[PDB]
Amino acid sequence: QRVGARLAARAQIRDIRLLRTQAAVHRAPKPAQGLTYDLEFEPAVDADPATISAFVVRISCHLRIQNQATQDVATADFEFAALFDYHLEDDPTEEELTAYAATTGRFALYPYIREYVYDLTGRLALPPLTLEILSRPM
Amino acid sequence: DLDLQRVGARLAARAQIRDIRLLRTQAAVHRAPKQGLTYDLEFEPAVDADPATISAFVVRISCHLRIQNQADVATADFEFAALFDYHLQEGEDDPTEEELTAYAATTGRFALYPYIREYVYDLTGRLALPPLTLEILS
Amino acid sequence: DADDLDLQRVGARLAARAQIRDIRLLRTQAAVHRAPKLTYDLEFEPAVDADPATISAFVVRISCHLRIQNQDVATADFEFAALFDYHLQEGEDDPTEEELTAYAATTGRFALYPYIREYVYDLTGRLALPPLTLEILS
Amino acid sequence: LDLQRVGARLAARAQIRDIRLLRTQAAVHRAPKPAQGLTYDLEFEPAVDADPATISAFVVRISCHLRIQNQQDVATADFEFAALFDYHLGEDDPTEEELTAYAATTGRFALYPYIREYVYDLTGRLALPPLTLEIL
Amino acid sequence: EVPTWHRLSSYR
Amino acid sequence: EVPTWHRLSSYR
Amino acid sequence: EVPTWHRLSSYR
Ligand SMILES: [Ca+2]
Ligand SMILES: [Ca+2]
Ligand SMILES: [Ca+2]
Repeated sequence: QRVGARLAARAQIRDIRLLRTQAAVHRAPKPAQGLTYDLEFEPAVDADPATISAFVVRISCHLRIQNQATQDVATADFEFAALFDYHLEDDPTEEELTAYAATTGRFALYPYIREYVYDLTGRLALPPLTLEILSRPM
Repeated sequence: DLDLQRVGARLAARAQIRDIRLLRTQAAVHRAPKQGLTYDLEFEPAVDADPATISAFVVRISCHLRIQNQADVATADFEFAALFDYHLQEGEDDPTEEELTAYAATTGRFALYPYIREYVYDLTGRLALPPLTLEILS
Repeated sequence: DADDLDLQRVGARLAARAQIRDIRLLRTQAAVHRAPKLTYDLEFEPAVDADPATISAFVVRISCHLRIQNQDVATADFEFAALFDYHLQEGEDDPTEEELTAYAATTGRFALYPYIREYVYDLTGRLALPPLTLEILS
Repeated sequence: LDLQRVGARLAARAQIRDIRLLRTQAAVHRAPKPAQGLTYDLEFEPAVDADPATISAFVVRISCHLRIQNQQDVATADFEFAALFDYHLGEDDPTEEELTAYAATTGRFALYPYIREYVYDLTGRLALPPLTLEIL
Repeated sequence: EVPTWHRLSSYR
Repeated sequence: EVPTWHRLSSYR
Repeated sequence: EVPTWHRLSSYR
């Protein structure tokens, strides 16, 4: 929030892309037994602010869909990227970039991640998984 | 911005997002993208609430999008709803109409905006335009 | 039903020379009216654009009307287009309306159907309805 | 021509029930320079799963290897689709020749439009110009 | 009369 | 096994 | 190198 406020007033989002994906369905789902999921996110930022005034926020995801009552029905590992640039006056530091990625970066990318999960699970013929809407402090 | 923020700030503390949905959409591509592109996005907030009977409310944001060549290529008119729950302290009075509208203009908007962004990006890509990534909400 | 294999004979000359270049959504409109507590009806209307004395290319469009009801909840009206190129050898004649309309109803339709099916799936999700996955066309 | 003939007895009694993605693996390895032409190579291979003494239905799987380059890979994908067919039969079971024949002909042909839409969707998500696979 | 909705899910 | 599947739907 | 990517067109 504060650590990244300075970069937040000067940074503009440019584009979003999928970097990579890998997924497979292993077994039939069993809603009636109880179907569940685990979703691990890992954020990262790529920058080199002395050479270019552009950075990339990446979120790596690991999705595990499982039959309860705990057997795996499908798994996916994918990663999205968001491209930003800024107009400077002092270069952004690693802390500033990290805080911005953790807040604006993460919440910009989350809807793309949710849409992808919904699309993928549909394509694998699983019950469509719609992730929860994540709260953000205003 | 900051004065509406002030007025909807007790709501920011008591309320949490539950879900979003697209309520309606209309879009057509008119003319080919040539030169560079540009866009215009106008929004109007509204809120549906009945605090005497239910401690949840719906924020609605209506949007008019125009995409153009820098010198109309495509237009879209759509409306999103975000459903919120709130939880008062014992004895706290109900949100008023002014807190509700203020919140819908500020935090409601802020919560929805990244979903609007993903929708616009998806829609423009489908219409076979250069995918549009909406600018950061300042 | 069975009138479709005649249309494959009538479009075969053109099918042997035509090539697909692009697909795109041209327009869409959609709304949710009422709560889902379902059934649906989906109507298609193919059409072809050509002028085989200016350009050796044509466009297959399929206009779709979707209605969802409880045993109306939501309606959608959208159109998809596919862009085809063709090349005529030294003697050949231009495709006639009969060959164009027959290729449209067959190769066009089958090429477009997956996109319609995916759009339907995505759209019902964004409207927060139970996701609708159309049956595979034979 | 040939396999159309071998497959025709099964083709006249079989109906497609559903299509699904089984697996996918894809990456953008080097961003394409904007608007410089892209080329593609698609390799497919049909396989069929069947046990006519147990079940009068079978699954056609098409596995796909997609390489995209500039006109040194820009992007790659490896994925597999499945089509589930049901059939109705004193007629004999289909033999492994009728099944393989159907799979490399009617099966491939019913799957190919869905393979096209997936490649389009996936290339678009990778921020490439969406690719529209050629007519089969 | 707030127009709330409930999204159905097969997941817990 | 023939790896068949059935997709759930709320529709008819 | 930062792994940026670039479109032909842009909306800036
Ligand atoms: Ca409440
Ligand atoms: Ca031509
Ligand atoms: Ca059977």
